[PDB]
Amino acid sequence: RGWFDILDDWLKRDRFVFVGWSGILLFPCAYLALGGWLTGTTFVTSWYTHGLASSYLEGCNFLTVAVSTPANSMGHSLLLLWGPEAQGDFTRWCQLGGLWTFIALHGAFGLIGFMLRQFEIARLVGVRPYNAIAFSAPIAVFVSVFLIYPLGQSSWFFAPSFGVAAIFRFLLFFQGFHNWTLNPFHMMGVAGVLGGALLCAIHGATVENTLFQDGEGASTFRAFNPTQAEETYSMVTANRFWSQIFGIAFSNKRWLHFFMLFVPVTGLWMSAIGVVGLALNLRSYDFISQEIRAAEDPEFETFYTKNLLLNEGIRAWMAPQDQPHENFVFPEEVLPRGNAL
Amino acid sequence: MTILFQLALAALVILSFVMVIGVPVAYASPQDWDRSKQLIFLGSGLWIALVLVVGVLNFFVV
Amino acid sequence: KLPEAYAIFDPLVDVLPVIPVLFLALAFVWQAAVGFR
Amino acid sequence: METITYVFIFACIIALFFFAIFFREPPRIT
Amino acid sequence: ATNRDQESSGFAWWAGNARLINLSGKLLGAHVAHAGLIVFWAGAMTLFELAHFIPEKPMYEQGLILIPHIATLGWGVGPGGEVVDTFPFFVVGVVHLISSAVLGFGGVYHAIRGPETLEEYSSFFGYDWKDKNKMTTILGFHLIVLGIGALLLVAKAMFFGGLYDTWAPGGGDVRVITNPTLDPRVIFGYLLKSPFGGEGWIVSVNNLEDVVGGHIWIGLICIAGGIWHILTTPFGWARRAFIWSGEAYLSYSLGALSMMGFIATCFVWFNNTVYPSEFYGPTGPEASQAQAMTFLIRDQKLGANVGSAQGPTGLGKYLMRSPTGEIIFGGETMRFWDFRGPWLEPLRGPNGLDLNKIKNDIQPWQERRAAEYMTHAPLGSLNSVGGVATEINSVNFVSPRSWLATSHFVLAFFFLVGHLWHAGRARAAAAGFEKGIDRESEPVLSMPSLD
Amino acid sequence: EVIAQLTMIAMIGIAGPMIIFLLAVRRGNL
Amino acid sequence: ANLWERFCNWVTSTDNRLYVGWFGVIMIPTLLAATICFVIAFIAAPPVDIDGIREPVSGSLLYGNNIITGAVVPSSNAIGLHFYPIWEAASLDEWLYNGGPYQLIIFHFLLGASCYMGRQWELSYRLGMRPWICVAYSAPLASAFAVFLIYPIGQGSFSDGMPLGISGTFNFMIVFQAEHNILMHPFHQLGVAGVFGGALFCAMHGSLVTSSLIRETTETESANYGYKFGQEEETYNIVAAHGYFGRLIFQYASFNNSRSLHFFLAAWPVVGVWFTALGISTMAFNLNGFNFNHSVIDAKGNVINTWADIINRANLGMEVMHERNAHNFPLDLA
Amino acid sequence: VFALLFFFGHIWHGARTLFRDVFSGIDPELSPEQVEWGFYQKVGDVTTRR
Amino acid sequence: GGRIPLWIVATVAGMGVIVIVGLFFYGAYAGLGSSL
Amino acid sequence: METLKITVYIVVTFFVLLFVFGFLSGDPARNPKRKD
Ligand code: CLA
Ligand code: CLA
Ligand code: CLA
Ligand code: CLA
Ligand SMILES: CC1=C(/C=C/C(C)=C/C=C/C(C)=C/C=C/C=C(C)/C=C/C=C(C)/C=C/C2=C(C)CCCC2(C)C)C(C)(C)CCC1
Ligand SMILES: CC1=C(/C=C/C(C)=C/C=C/C(C)=C/C=C/C=C(C)/C=C/C=C(C)/C=C/C2=C(C)CCCC2(C)C)C(C)(C)CCC1
Ligand SMILES: CC1=C(/C=C/C(C)=C/C=C/C(C)=C/C=C/C=C(C)/C=C/C=C(C)/C=C/C2=C(C)CCCC2(C)C)C(C)(C)CCC1
Ligand SMILES: CC1=C(/C=C/C(C)=C/C=C/C(C)=C/C=C/C=C(C)/C=C/C=C(C)/C=C/C2=C(C)CCCC2(C)C)C(C)(C)CCC1
Ligand code: OEX
Ligand SMILES: [Cl-]
Ligand SMILES: [Cl-]
Ligand SMILES: [Fe+2]
Repeated sequence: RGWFDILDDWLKRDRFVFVGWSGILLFPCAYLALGGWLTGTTFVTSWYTHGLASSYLEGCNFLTVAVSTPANSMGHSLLLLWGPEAQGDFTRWCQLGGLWTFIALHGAFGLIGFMLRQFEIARLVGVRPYNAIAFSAPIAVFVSVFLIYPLGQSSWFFAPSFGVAAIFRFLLFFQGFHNWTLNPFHMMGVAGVLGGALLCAIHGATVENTLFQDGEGASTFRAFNPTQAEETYSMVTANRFWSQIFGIAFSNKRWLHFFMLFVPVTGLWMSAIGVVGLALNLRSYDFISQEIRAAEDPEFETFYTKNLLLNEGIRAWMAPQDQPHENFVFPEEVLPRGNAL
Repeated sequence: MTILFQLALAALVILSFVMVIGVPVAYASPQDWDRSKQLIFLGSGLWIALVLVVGVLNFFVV
Repeated sequence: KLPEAYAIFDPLVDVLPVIPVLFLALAFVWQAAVGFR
Repeated sequence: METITYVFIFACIIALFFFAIFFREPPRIT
Repeated sequence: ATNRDQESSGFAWWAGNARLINLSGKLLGAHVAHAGLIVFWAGAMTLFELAHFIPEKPMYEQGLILIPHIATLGWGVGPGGEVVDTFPFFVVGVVHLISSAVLGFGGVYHAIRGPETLEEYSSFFGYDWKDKNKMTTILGFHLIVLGIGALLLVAKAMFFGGLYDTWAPGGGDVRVITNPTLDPRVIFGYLLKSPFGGEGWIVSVNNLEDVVGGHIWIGLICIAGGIWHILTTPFGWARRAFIWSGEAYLSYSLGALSMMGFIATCFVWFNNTVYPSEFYGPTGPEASQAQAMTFLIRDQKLGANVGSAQGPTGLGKYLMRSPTGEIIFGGETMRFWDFRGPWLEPLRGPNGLDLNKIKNDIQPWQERRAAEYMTHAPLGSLNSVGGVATEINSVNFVSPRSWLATSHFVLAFFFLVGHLWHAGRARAAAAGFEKGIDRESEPVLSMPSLD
Repeated sequence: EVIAQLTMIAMIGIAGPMIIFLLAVRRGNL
Repeated sequence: ANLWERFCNWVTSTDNRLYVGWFGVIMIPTLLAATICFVIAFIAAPPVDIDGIREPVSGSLLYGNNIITGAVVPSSNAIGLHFYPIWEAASLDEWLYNGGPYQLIIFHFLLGASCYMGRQWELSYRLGMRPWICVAYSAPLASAFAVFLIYPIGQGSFSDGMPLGISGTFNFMIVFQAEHNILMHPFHQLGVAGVFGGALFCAMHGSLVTSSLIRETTETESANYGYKFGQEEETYNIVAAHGYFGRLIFQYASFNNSRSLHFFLAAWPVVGVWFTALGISTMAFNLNGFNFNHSVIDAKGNVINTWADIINRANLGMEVMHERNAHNFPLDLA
Repeated sequence: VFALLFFFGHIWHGARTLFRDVFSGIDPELSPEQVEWGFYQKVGDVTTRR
Repeated sequence: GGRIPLWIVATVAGMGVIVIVGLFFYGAYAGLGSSL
Repeated sequence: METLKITVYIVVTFFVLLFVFGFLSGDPARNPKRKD
């Protein structure tokens, strides 16, 4: 009975909130990403890095607060509180963007912690760790979007900032500069997210509407005993319903629930891959053949060309304020504009 | 009678407030079904009368 | 505005429209009182 | 050539639907 | 413990009102108490609007939806829709609020203290949902009440002051209606109109004679149908077609209300006769047409020959032809050429807008209305920033037409869901499998394999 | 003022809970 | 029996490989018409003057599109909301120029899909099932009504309905954002909670059932072969899954009622998609997203931009460029 | 892209190494005592009962 | 230990949250962030 | 064009009458449990 074994005993005591060894990574880093976001949206500005107000203290609301990314001029600095930018000055760290890397790095380690926790608890209880495996897709999104994407660009300035309206701006930036909707990796991701919502809804509705009558009550929730041996709904009737409604139907309960893991998990992975390409400006921006025809044939128009006109308006109308460090000065006469508007 | 109007009308308001609470409480205690079935009557009569009072006095102040 | 006769009740008038939704909340106070039987 | 390709692939999918419905492995209650 | 818990009623707390299905007296209470809430809100809300009302401001800058309904019936308003006496608004307000208390009282009496079930107290008031005869009788009585109410509108229009008539000569005014339309070729012609562009089904009704006449027909139809159902019981084809149960009746009505919610949505969005723009603001089409007029007027004043001005696309800048030839306003507003309104029709001749009238007869009051309406187009944000989505904060305005259309679409949609919910449930309950599939007798197990 | 409006709704608002409260004390018929 | 009753038993028969039903009697023709027209149009329709300004957009593969850029193009703004059947055209050529196929497809399709919802109810009643699958389909169906019908009603033209095309869908989204700030609209935010949450809970429930499969097979066979269609016993230990998932969060954040769990799975995405459907349907009447443009100002009254103002800068780039030849007057009011 | 995919390979074969015993499924005679709360002072360790 | 009934702490907690959020919505029209 | 219009009115009408009469032909009784 060494000290390591006694510490293992206590970390894996059955308690309201399980700790484990993974907890030594998870709880400090989760709490600090959380605490840091809350602190920064309550109290901290983006005035020196973005020219923006970003806290309740400045009179932002929940939609418009953010912990904003650091100034372009920091590059990919780790922005340590003791590092050469902030020199240990807490106040000036907040003002240069330190909380963004503070959250982004603690959050990345908290995510590692959470997955390790899934493995840890799964091993202790005796179950296969497919929940851990599925959680790989959130990790891949978070790592490609918040770390890889800016690392291929000039600086952390172009990562997402942590706020509601800040993320919308991200969204729209990606449309106007990257044409991200046209990217087949994002399409695949869309299909896996919508498809996963589809599956979620259709599975829950199917089961709720093929319950066996296992109690006399009009509320059907009390007629389920978790220890019971028997399926609580009819697979057989469900399969006939969908075979006749939709033409095919699941017959295998295990395949069905594996399919449910697979769809949304694979979708997020695919979109991750597309974003890695966008780190490099490796976009699916154009269709060359369309551009060659369009340029020679002023009467050739498609929805693809219409959307690019939109992209061009987004870029010109949003760049000076969105990328202030560039000092873009666009006289009115160069702003792209249709008639009247 | 600008002060007699506001008298009636605050009486009316006060008596609405007393009955908003009293009428449902009275109704759900069977210990005083008969202690209080006269009070809802008196209250109800009182109430309708004030509405009438305030309805005629309105036309001498408004 | 209300007729000057009624002006003093302006702030009571200002709050009365929200009263129907308190009925809805009040059913939840009620059911919690009876333990959601 | 590209129009033919798109329609070809679309047409293979519709035929797949037909086989997948009417020539599925019948689910048997075993 | 008469129902009132899950064990005895078979229903959980979150389905608690379903414990009332066969407790006619407590149910009567729940309905009357609820009627009290409706009538309370009509009272409290009107008084609130009056307290907040500034007569110098247009009603539509003030977030009012009920006062505009009263003014439409000709109370409180004069020429142009100007407010001339607020006392009637106060009256409508107070009388509903007082009335709400008597309803309240009778609701809580019946819900808490009255008989839980009415059928042993009284055979006229008690009812079994499966009594097809009692159900058409009650249906019959409420039909009669509704017929009476349609005729109270007629009374108001012919015998007690008339109605506000945005189309009245000289910019609109309260007007007594003396020759309602009884020709059923007009009245039911409205019902057979296509609901599509340029027709608009019953939403196209654009004069108060048609409005008052249709409500004479509805009054009598409802009165006649009421008698019919009081004196009859349902025929065999109807007995076999319907589910006869409380929930089924509920679901039929939810279907109906949902249909009506969507119609009202479109009424307040398109119709500028019974929702006068003086009171509710311009319609979306009206505002869009009003902008083309405004810049027509501006430019023509500067010297522009607006009939011959070719725009960038080759279509006319200010005027073009609709697909059937009518002269209409150009620009994107080409889609709204079906619009009609009292500020615009004076410029209309047999081929659409008349260029001679445009060149010679635009009055300053039309220029004013057109500028008023362009700047009160019904666009705005959920926090009532008026304008297009990109406008800066400044103008605190969302059109009551937006508020009334959006709210009633949301309700109509959810009431459709309610319909499907209770319709499907009432079907399965009546056949007896709403609580689940019976394991000993699973129908599908008795059916041949599909393949 | 606003203090007026708030005292009305404070009073109106405690009205409902107080009924439930009285009927529980008086062991009434909730 | 009689001929009518022979037909009636066939229509409503539970023995047909695809169930027909009375809703099916309407669904099948309208869906077939919609599908056939859509396929021919996507491949071969000539260009459509969507915006009514004699500027035809080319949508079909034969006129220079691929799978991504191609579309059936919405009908002309000149038509607005007018009904434009084939027989109102003077020629098919006219009908093609003005976007007639869009109307035909969407009307037959909305009608077919509504009957698809009712047909889900119908067969559930013949099979002895509970009735509410159709209520779940009502969420996507309602979303289709929003983009094909309701939004064009409120704006006065099917030309502003959603194009039947991959890129045309994106055109629609971008311009919606310009004109309504849908990102700032809480009903759309609820749509995202609904669909992100739906996928989250989809992965979750799959991963947790899959993690707690009872050993019924060797390492060389698919584990799927341990479930046999129609088997009476369950193939996973929900008690084990609750014990995993209760400990991962806490005990009471975890379901152990399967019925409660699967109802949550139903409700979350269906409610969320209802809200986003309603979001499109109320922005149809120009009740738009929160507008916080120039909402923060300093003590002098300089505007202190927030992230909302940066969004507005992008919205204005969409606004001034969309339908660039179509506005002659300075406000884009519909 | 390959580094990121290979991360998934790492998690996959990592999990199979450490969970080889239950890869085909969990124990068909698992006890409710090991997974329900409170019964063992230490999770998944039966020697700690009560 | 267990004396104050649950329904009462809920109501009080509930009114308390209503007030704090009501205040936040008030502030959206007053002072900072009101656009005025 | 007139001939296509007539043909479609007849087709649509035929199918709508099927739908209506079909559901009037005792549809509630066509379920696996209770024939009312
Ligand atoms: C709230 C109003 C209301 C309600 C709920 C009912 C309910 C009922 N009525 Mg009553 N009815 C009413 C008002 C109402 N009625 C009024 C005001 C009148 C006066 C005209 C009548 C006259 C009347 C008669 C004469 C009869 C009924 C019958 C019935 C029963 C069957 C209805 C039916 O099959 O649905 C309608 C379902 C159908 C399948 C009919 C065809 C529907 C098609 C598809 C729609 C289009 C036709 C439509 C009827 C009108 C077209 C208008 C057009 C110009 C647009 C049912 C109990 C029947 C009964 O059993 O008598 C006791 C009966 O014979 N009612
Ligand atoms: C699970 C715990 C955990 C983890 C992973 C992190 C991780 C991090 N923190 Mg956070 N932090 C934590 C807890 C944690 N913190 C806590 C509890 C607080 C509050 C006190 C903070 C407060 C905080 C601040 C204020 C900041 C960080 C920062 C950082 C980053 C840089 C850390 C660094 O440079 O360390 C360097 C130090 C080490 C790696 C530790 C040295 C380890 C050993 C002992 C070295 C010697 C080895 C020896 C030779 C052999 C020994 C063998 C053995 C048998 C004895 C990184 C993302 C910075 C950041 O986010 O900036 C953007 C930053 O400014 N942290
Ligand atoms: C319009 C709203 C509305 C209405 C009218 C009703 C009405 C009713 N409900 Mg339903 N209910 C509702 C909403 C509503 N409910 C909601 C939202 C829920 C979900 C929480 C429920 C959940 C629910 C359950 C779980 C049950 C009911 C039951 C009942 C019935 C008996 C209640 C009882 O015994 O009270 C007992 C309560 C009291 C005595 C407390 C006080 C009650 C009164 C009404 C206070 C109102 C005071 C008010 C200011 C009046 C004074 C003004 C006057 C001077 C004019 C009653 C007919 C019960 C039933 O079916 O009985 C068999 C039942 O078991 N309801
Ligand atoms: C839908 C409405 C409705 C219905 C159907 C009933 C039905 C009933 N009530 Mg209830 N009640 C209601 C509303 C309703 N009440 C309201 C609003 C109140 C508040 C005052 C009450 C207060 C109340 C009490 C206090 C009592 C009843 C009792 C009764 C029973 C016998 C009443 C009787 O025969 O009077 C006979 C009535 C008449 C012969 C006609 C006079 C009634 C009024 C004045 C007629 C007005 C007609 C008017 C034009 C209708 C439109 C009004 C408005 C909406 C436009 C019966 C089951 C009694 C009971 O069951 O006790 C055991 C009882 O004691 N009710
Ligand atoms: C960062 C940092 C740090 C840390 C910090 C911390 C740890 C923090 C924490 C913090 C926290 C921890 C906070 C919290 C906050 C909270 C809040 C702010 C909340 C709010 C809430 C709300 C407002 C909600 C409400 C609601 C709604 C809205 C609806 C429903 C109902 C309810 C009630 C739920 C240190 C020191 C290291 C230093 C460095 C930096
Ligand atoms: C059953 C029930 C329920 C419900 C309830 C209800 C809904 C009730 C109703 C109630 C009602 C419905 C009530 C009413 C009331 C009313 C009142 C009480 C009134 C009064 C008035 C007055 C007194 C006036 C005065 C004035 C004038 C005259 C002028 C101006 C100013 C003023 C406003 C001051 C609940 C859910 C809770 C629960 C369960 C049971
Ligand atoms: C006032 C007015 C007017 C008039 C109105 C009218 C004259 C109305 C009529 C109305 C009507 C006359 C309506 C009707 C209704 C109908 C309905 C809405 C129906 C429905 C039905 C159902 C729902 C059925 C179902 C079914 C089937 C189909 C099969 C078998 C089974 C069942 C039964 C389920 C006008 C516009 C001139 C102007 C303004 C004002
Ligand atoms: C007209 C008038 C009147 C009347 C009034 C009335 C009629 C009132 C009522 C009132 C009411 C009717 C109120 C109520 C209240 C309520 C409340 C305030 C509640 C709340 C709630 C809560 C807070 C909740 C919570 C909870 C629970 C309990 C459980 C679950 C969870 C939760 C958290 C949700 C008077 C006399 C003034 C005079 C003047 C005029
Ligand atoms: O078409 Mn399609 O989009 Ca609704 O706003 Mn006006 O219009 Mn046109 O511009 Mn922007
Ligand atoms: Cl565009
Ligand atoms: Cl224009
Ligand atoms: Fe499941």
